[PDB]
Parts: sequence; structure tokens; C-alpha cells
Amino acid sequence: TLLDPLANALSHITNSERVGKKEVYIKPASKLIGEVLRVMLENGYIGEFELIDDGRAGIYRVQLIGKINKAGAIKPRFPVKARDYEKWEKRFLPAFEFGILIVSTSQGVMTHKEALEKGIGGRLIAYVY
Amino acid sequence: ARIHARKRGKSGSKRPPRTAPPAWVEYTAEEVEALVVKLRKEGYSTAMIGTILRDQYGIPSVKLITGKKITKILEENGLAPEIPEDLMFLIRRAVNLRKHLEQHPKDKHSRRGLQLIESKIRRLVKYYRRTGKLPAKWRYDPEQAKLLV
Amino acid sequence: GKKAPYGEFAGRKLKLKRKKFRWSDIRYKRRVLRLKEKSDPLEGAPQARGIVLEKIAVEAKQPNSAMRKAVRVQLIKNGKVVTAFTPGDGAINHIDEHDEVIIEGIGGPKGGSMGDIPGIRYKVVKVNRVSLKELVKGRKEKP
Amino acid sequence: PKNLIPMPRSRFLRVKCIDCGNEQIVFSHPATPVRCLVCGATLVEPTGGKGIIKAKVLEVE
Amino acid sequence: MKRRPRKWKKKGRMRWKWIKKRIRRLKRQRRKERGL
RNA sequence: GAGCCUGGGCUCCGUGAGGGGGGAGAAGUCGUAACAAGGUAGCCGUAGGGGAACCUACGGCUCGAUC
RNA sequence: CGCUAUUAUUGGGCCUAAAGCGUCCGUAGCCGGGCCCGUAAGUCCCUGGCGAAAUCCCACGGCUCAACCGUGGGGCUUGCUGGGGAUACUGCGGGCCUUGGGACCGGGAGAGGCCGGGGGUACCCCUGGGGUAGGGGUGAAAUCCUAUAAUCCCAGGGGGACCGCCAGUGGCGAAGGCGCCCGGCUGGAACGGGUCCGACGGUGAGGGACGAAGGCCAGGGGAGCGAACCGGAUUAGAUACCCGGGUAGUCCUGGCUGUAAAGGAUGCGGGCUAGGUGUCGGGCGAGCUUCGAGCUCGCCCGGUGCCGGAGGGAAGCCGUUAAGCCCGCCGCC
Ligand SMILES: [Zn+2]
Repeated sequence: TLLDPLANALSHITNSERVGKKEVYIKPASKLIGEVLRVMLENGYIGEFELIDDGRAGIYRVQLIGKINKAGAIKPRFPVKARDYEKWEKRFLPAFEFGILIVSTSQGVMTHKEALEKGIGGRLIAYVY
Repeated sequence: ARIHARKRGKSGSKRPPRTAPPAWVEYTAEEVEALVVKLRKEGYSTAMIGTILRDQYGIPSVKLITGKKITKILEENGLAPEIPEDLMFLIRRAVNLRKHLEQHPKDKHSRRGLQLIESKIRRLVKYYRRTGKLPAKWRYDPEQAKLLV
Repeated sequence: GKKAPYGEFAGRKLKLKRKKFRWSDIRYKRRVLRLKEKSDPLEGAPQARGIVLEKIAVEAKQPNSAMRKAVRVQLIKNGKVVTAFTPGDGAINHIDEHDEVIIEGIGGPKGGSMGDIPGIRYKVVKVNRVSLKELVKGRKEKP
Repeated sequence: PKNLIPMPRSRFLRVKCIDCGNEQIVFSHPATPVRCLVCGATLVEPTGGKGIIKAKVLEVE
Repeated sequence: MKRRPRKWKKKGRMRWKWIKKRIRRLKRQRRKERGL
């Protein structure tokens, strides 16, 4: 059955990118999905997402701009310390500053660059490039 | 119905996303509750009570109009069932099927149906124990279900 | 389907899975059960001393045609009898009976037989404390 | 845009009973027989899917 | 019996079913010669 | 509490009249079951039969050809 | 040790190359929908006390440089423990939700299963009637039946198995498998649904239930077919293929065995990635109508087939009924 909606959101985005779509709909919404999309917009990988209220659990409408090669969820959500980000960069990304690891911290959801600036670690939940 | 047969049917209801009740409704909350109680005393189940309210009285979503559910109304009053309706329905089915198989020993295709019914019963029993609508040690026994029904 | 188990709290079962299927490799099984130490007449050594009982000849496998010269050897460690090859042209003329001899491996796949020789696993190195290479050339003399 | 938010194809109807003249709101896809609360006559007969109306439809909500 | 569907290809081989019958005969004789 | 004696329980090892299969080996014989519709289409499962590859029956597959 | 992604967490495979249990139910464990409140066990940061020396990395200095030795800075010891703070994720606890799942109602579909009754042709035997020299079978023959009247035709009586055409690329069922008609008892699915409950879910080691043919036990029955066997031909030989007979068995009652090319040779659930054209069931909308539970076209849901672009693959080929991309669990190599 349904186990993880974030993984599904990101796989749907990847496949629609591969075949050249413009708008994509994500049916079970969540605040993690909201925050991940917020990070992606700030870094310029999408455009103009909005939230829609069905009576069940909202929908997210997202617009694409042809900038994503691969996006995915990281399972299991590994814990990571402030001094141990390069291992995972090498494991998930193709070059040294190319893409973003999305990290969940006690201070909120952010990229590993922001997290390193603040000197904090947390949990890995997504990669985008 | 996917639990055993694994067919992906979709034949349900389309409820619109409403925050508030509509104005074309003729009845008020107190009249609605009184109707619920009357139809219970006539000997109806919750689901039929609601179907009748929707078909003959024009009431959508007792929970929209009132702020409560049918079973909550009946518990506010003294007309709720001691064990839940779905479980009772399943137990009745099992009891009837068992008396059938006492006279038909070599059917052999309805016995699997019995087994499936009783597995469903056990699932629900395990849930209702956790939630508290049954004691933590309640057990399904056919010989005593014969009297439950 | 997806490889299993992949969960955060499933390490016990992962470890068990790998332990289970590792017994399907012959190398691990032989190393952990010590089967070569149990069937090897050299008792895990690189060389062995023995005494010559009989000179013999073996037929080469087809499509080759030749008689490879060999010798039967009783091992002073345990009394077991094995067959060993004598390399060189004329090496067999330098070996008498009741001579003592040093035996090593012939060099083959999985520590075994080599080339067109059927079922010979060992090779002669020394005769009465003298090298076959030097005997065959003609430098030294057998004592 | 598309079939995003599913919405019902059924409707509620205001109908008139001829003899008694009563007005009544009823459902279009019933599963029970629908009667008048005064006469006791039948106003909608149940089928698969949509009911067969046996009275007058004044209004559709 | 554990069977291997490879054995049923009748190339380089006699038919598997008859190999099986032979195997069973040898087994029974070994049993009623071991004493049982 | 050694050691001796006695009845016990596992394990490894060494021998045995006679019997049983397996593997290699320039080269002994009997037939030709499988590859072509391989000369009765082949194969699975079960049971009975036969110097030997094999044969027959019941149910199954096509990994089977021609009109 | 590496080579070896030939042990695979990083990082492998299971249609045809080794590999998906015969199918299902479910125990432990593993994986688990959305919102609010709290907690701070996991998780993260900061600071105190420990983790001997040697051995490791760096610089400088002393032996002609170097190896070596010394002085300092780090690391190693897979971690333990006392405190301070944070609360996104996981866990625990307490309230809400309805999308996943279960329950209920309604008009329908279907060879799903059990019990009982009534029937249909065909085949075998027997008794009467007619008629008289062959029938049968083969590639050709022979055994065999027949003058104690066969084969063939007619009137009757009795028996045991099976349900033709319609019949399908069809339907139901977990699979195995299920076809004459009528009646009774019963299992499950789909569609329609501002009906009820409110995450009750997925998978499933061990364990259990069902499970073609054949074979076994006990009691019956026995038309046709027919392993074994007995004859006749063919044949270099014939322990075979062909022909004529025939025992078990095939049927019923009650039990055991638990096996198959038990094959889609393709484990089960969920989300996404062009469709076209057929067909079955339900619903809706339009036209026709012989007014029919009827005909035609289109659309939604669910089943079952054929073709095919991107894509995938060693290729054969698969291709929204993936052998593609993602999230899980079991079994096997
Ligand atoms: Zn009226």
C-alpha cells in the first residue's frame, strides 16, 4: 500500500521531466512536501507551486522549467553529523557543488550548505540535481 | 475488494468538500436527532438510518447538520449496540454458514468462505481490543456466538 | 521486486541473509571446514620427503601421444603412497629404487593436475639431497 | 482542469405529489422506496443507478 | 525427488524418467539388502 | 581426593567372506532410443513390463510440423 | 588479500542461460495515510571526566643524508559516562480526519459449490419375427464371429457410463478445476451510492487448509475402453508399432497418499511514464424501433485479448494486464 508520499512526488517529477511536461499534480500533500518544494524553488529548480483544498488532503500543483536531471528520496533517512557531509555528497551527487542534499534539522528543513554554515547536522531526506 | 481476492474495484461515494450546510434543508438539529431515535426504535441499523434520512427526508450529512454522528447520538441516549454492528453482521453470517455445513459436509468451497469470514472477525477483534470497545480478553467462540445472535 | 530487507531497523535479518547464502560459495565452505587439511597427504606443507618404490609411465591424453615418466613414493610422514613426475629429458635415468626424494606441487588449477598429464599432482625436486636440474644438465653427481 | 476533485453526479430534487399536493425533497439515486409522508404513495421507485420518478419535478438543487 | 529441469533435455543424455525408474530400483534393492 | 576395577555414553580410526553403485581409459561386442514429421511427434507425473538403449496405459505441456 | 559487482549496505541476479514454494489463510518480526497538543527515548550542537605506552600522519632537531632516535601538534582505541540546550524526522501518550480498508442497501451477470427430482441420444446383452451366405479387419493378410442361422432390417425388455450442435479470440473460481433441464441450501466479485466505522493496513519465517491423473485400505458395481497377459501378422531379429481378445483400473460410498511442462516456465501490494482497435458485465447520454429483458453510436468504472510510438533488453521479444522508473516484505541461485 501507500507507504511514502514524498518518494512518489519526486519520482513523478522525474518522469514528467524526462518526457517534457509543464505542470504536475501531487495528490496526497504534506508539509514535508511543501518545505522540500520551497527549498527547490529557492534554488531555482521549479516554478510557482500552489496548494489546492480538496476535502481530503490537499493537492499540490507544480510548474516545471526543464532544470531537473534527477530527483529522489533518500531511504533510509540516515543521520549525519556536521563533519560528515562529503561522503554523502560523493555518494549522491556528480560534482562538488552541483545539486542539493535536503536535510531535516531541529531548526527546520534546509540544504546541507545552510546546515554547514550553522554548524548542525540532522537527517537526510532528499537529493536533487 | 482487495483483502483476499485482490480485485481493484472502485464503486464508492463522491462527497463534495463542504465546510458548511446548505440552506435548502428543511429540518433542524433537534428534529434530526429525534428522527434518528425513532428509526432506531423501529429496529434499523445506522447505515439504513442514514440511507433513509438521505432518500426520504432530504438530509445529507447528519454530521454536517448536527455536529455529531449517529452512533454518538445513540450513545448520548441509551440505544447503542453492546458490540459493533459490522462485527455482529459477520458473526451472524458465520453462525448461519456453520449450521449449513453441519448438513452439507462435502461442499468444501463454502468452508473456505467460513475461514475468510472468521479471519476478518479476528482482525476486527484485535482492533477493538486495542481501542477499548471490547475487553482485552474477548474471544470469538462459535458456540457462544450462537447465543450472541 | 525491491531488494529486501531495506529498513532502518532490519540489520539482524540482513546479517542472517548474508550468512545463509555465503555457504553457497565453495571457497568459504572449504576454508571454514578445513577439508583440504583433511584430505591432503602433505598435511598442509609445501614439500615432503619420501622413498621410491617403483618407476612407471603414464599415457598422455589425446590428441597428444607420449609416455610421461613417473615414480611411486611412500611418504615418511604418514606412509601414504603417491605418484610424482620427473621433469627433464633423461631425469628417470638418474633415479633408482629405495632412493629418498623431495616432492612438491606440480602447479595447476586449484592446486592440482597440469596439462596433458592425467591424475598426477606432484613433482620431484631433489634426489639424495641433489637437484634434478643439475643432475639432468650434468654439473653434479648423485651420491 | 481535470477530474481532480471528484464531484457527485447525483442531485437532490424538489417534487410535488399530485393528489395530496405535498412538496418534498428527495434523492435521485435512491436505494430504498421513497414515499409521501402524508399519502403513503410511492414517488420514486429504486433501480440500479437512477430512480424512476413517478411525480412532478419542480426544482433541481 | 528434487528434480532439475535441465536433465529433461535429451541431448548427450538418455531420457530422465527412465533414469528415475532405475534410481528407485537400486534404492529398493539396497534397502532390502541392508536388512529392512 | 589421586589411582585401580566394573557397568555405562559420543567420536575418530583400522580391518572383513561376499555384495552395490560411480568416474576416467588409442581401441572388444549387441542393437540404433534421440536431433529432420529422425522413419511410431517429443517431453513431465504415476504404475506395470522388458538382454540394453527402451515399450504400454491414464491424465497433462508445446520446449510440435503439414494441409 | 586483491583481481571478483564470482557473496553484492555502498553494489548482483531469478520468461528462455543456475534460480518465484502447486495455491491460499494467517503467528512472531520488518514496513506503514493526513492535521493539532504534549514528552524528550532515538537523533543533532556545546561543554566536563575516561579510553596506558608503543605502533600511524606532519614539521623541526641529533647520528655524513637516510633508515633510526628526540621534541611538539593531530589521529587511533569501532566506544563509555556527568551536565546544558533544540524539537524537523522517528518512537510513546492524548484528541481529530477520510482519501486506503472493512460493513450495509439496490437492480442485475455468471459451466462458483452441495443436495434432490426428471430426462436425452448413442452403445452392449437378452427374447420374439424376417432372410441366407458370408461378416469383420488391413498397406496386404490372418487370428476371430458364423449354417447350434452370423453381418443386415423390425417389435420389445433389461443395464452401466456420458451430456453432442448452439459453444466463442467467451464466462466463474485461490489454484486444482467447473457445461442436459427444474427446484431447494449456500460462497465470493463487479457496478451504482452527500449510507455506517474511522488507518481497522502490506508482506509473512515457523504453522495450518485445499490440492489433476495414477496408486493403497474397506464396502459395492462393472456397459464401453483398456496396463499386465494370451494369440495372429510384419520383421534379418520383434519381448514394438498394426489386427483380434482380455485382468486390475476407470463409476458410487467413506478414508489414505500430497505428487505434475501443478507453465503466463514471469511471487504479492502501491504510485508514475502516448495510445489504437476488439470483446464481457454494470451505469449514463443520444438516436431508431416490429415497443421487445430489443437495435445502433458515444462516454465512466471494472475484467479479458490483439497491435504499437517513446523506452527497456544478449537477443528472441516486452511495452499502463512491463520483462520501465520509484516505495516495501517473503522465497530461491
Ligand atoms: Zn402524496
